[PDB]
Amino acid sequence: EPTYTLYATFDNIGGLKARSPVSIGGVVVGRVADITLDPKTYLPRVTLEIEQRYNHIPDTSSLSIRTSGLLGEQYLALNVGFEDPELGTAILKDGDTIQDTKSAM
Amino acid sequence: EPTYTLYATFDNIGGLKARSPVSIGGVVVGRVADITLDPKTYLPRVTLEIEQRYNHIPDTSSLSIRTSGLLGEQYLALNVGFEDPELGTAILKDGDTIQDTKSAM
Amino acid sequence: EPTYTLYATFDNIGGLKARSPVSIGGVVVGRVADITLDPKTYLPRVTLEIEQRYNHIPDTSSLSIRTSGLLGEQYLALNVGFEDPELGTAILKDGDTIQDTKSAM
Amino acid sequence: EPTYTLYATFDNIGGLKARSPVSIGGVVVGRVADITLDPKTYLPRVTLEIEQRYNHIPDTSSLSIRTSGLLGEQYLALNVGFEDPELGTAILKDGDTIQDTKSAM
Amino acid sequence: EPTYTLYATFDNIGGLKARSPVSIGGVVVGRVADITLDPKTYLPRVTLEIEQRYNHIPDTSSLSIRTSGLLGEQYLALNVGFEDPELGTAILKDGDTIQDTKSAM
Amino acid sequence: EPTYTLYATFDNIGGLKARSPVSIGGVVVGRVADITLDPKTYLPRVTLEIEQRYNHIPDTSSLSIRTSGLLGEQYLALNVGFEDPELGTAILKDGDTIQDTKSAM
Repeated sequence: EPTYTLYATFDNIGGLKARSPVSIGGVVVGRVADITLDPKTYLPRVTLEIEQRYNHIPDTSSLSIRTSGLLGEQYLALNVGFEDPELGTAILKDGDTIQDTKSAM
Repeated sequence: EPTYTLYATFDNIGGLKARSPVSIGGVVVGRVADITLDPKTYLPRVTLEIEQRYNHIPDTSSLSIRTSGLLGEQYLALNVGFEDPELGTAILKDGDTIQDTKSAM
Repeated sequence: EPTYTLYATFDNIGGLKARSPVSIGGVVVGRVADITLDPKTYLPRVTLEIEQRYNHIPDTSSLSIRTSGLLGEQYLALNVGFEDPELGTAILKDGDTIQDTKSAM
Repeated sequence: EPTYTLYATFDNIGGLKARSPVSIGGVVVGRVADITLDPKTYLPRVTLEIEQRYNHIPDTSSLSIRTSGLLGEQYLALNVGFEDPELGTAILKDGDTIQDTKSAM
Repeated sequence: EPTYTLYATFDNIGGLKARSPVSIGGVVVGRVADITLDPKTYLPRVTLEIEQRYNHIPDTSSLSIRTSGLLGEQYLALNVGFEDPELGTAILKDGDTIQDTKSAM
Repeated sequence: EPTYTLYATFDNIGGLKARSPVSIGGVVVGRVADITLDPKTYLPRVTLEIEQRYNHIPDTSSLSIRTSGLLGEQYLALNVGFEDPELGTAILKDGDTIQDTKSAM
């Protein structure tokens, strides 16, 4: 499965770990590859590997830390954004950063 | 049990998976066969297998994602729709799509 | 241990199953024998087996789907009805239907 | 341990069973000896065995079905009543009935 | 650990038992040794064993029955009382009673 | 893996114990080394061991007792404080005390 890399900074990653799934409408599209806490900014940075066939995600898209049911595992929900194509059509590409992140409750 | 195939699009399938039950007032009438995320719409599409003896379901029928108790598994609740007697018998058959769906939580 | 059979329609049986107990004020008096979908109404049809020593239950009696504590098993509570004696001797017998039912919400 | 017998009728005994404890301020003083559903009145009747040393319980005392924590066992809580001794000092004795009972929620 | 003995009367001890912990802000400082129901008052009396190194507890101190999380065990929370510096050092010793108690839930 | 030690006072440590993790935005940076009762205040005194690579934490930083999901483990969230740089270089070192703490309620 070919993949591309995205990065995202959160204030709080909760119980998120390496190989946590990334999902759109509940379907897994990717994985967390790495979590490192930046020693300078003390903000956790997440590296994701997204399957190449999910390739048209607007850069206004957001990432959320969520839980499966009441007592299941943490995952990242990627919320596919809107961008008016009449005003430029910025798409997340290999090596891009998702700016809009929502941390563990 | 011989089965027929129905399709349904949701915004979010939650923790629904292959072999999740489909029920009418809590009685199992079929199974989720397959879940795929369409790369064109980024909306999940579900393939269901419904037992052929439940073969007079009106096309007005709807599907809901629900949970068993507070803690338990996700399933699809099929809500049997109104059939106008004045204008004949518009019935789900192998390969039809249920238009009316409601997503997780 | 001789039993008589009664029938009941629910909108929704929740997690009720074959061999779920039937109780009067919390004492087991019977079992669910069978659950199917009625092909005419697509409503769940429950078959119950009641011990023959509990044989003077008024047909005004009702059934409720209930749960043991929080997160325990589903069961049927049979609520023994009031009978106006000036219309009396209206008693549930083998094959009768309990009209007044309350489903799982 | 010498015991005396008390009886109590409830509308609903919930998950109460033979050998369920009877307690005052959470300390076990007794046991359920028997539960029978009266085939005439369809009200559950409980027979208790109370340790003889707990012998001065006013007959205005009440019995409650309660649960240990959120998900533990059912028990009977005996709430020790008031009786003005200047107006007669009726005490529960061997073979007496507790009139004031509170059923499972 | 050498211990000293304290007593305490509650209305209701809930699911407290022998070996239930006694704590100060969540740190274990002793154990429940014994629970007896006094047949004269029908109020539970608790015998506690407190570690001798916690030996300057003011007699104004109170005890609470509490639960660990939503699901877990009952324990006694000892709330360290105010000591008036103007009127000397009124301190719990072996065999003393804590007057100020608060019962289950 | 070299660590430095910090100290912290709580009113109530809940179910926090030795080896409970310390986290910054959900990433483990350390461990609780020890919990005792301070003999002077009878308040819980917590010893923490933080990995030496996380060595520029402002002393305005706070600690909170938190739980993983609903009914999971207690841990300490270290909240990295704002520092007015015109009073800067006020940095937590081996042996320092975190003043700003939030207990289990």
